[PDB]
Amino acid sequence: STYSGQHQRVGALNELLQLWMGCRATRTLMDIYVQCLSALIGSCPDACVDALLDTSVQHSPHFDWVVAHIGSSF
Amino acid sequence: SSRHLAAFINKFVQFIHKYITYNAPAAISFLQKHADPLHDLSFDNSDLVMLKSLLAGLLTAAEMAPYMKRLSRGQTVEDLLEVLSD
Repeated sequence: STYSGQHQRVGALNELLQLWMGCRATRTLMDIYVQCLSALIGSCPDACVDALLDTSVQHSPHFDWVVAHIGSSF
Repeated sequence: SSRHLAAFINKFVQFIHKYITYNAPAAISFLQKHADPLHDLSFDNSDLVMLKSLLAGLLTAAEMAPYMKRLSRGQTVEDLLEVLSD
């Protein structure tokens, strides 16, 4: 949310995915989150989905590319 | 010397794209069987941006409008030769 407006680095969402996954620390953090969810999908899928969609409706134009990646995987 | 293989890299990555598209399970089963060569090549040849895009996953017609118009409407040999050379 902070960086979408305070940087020059930010079809369109594909390019956003490329530039975001391109980095190293953010990519590793996303890997950690994906591992956490893969641990959590079997246990509590509905609760994780509910939390994700609540955060989305609260913060839609900010982290949707991570949601797009998660959807592409699953 | 990966730079001289740019066309080969593009062709191979397109073939990998088609492989994951048409038959995702077999392509994934191959990738896991050879994960570490891909990881090492990506770390060394980081300039392969398409390879890093694959790891992340783990126009043309418009340009040729004036050329086609000039070729169609050209009469003199100079214009035809110019557009053909371009």
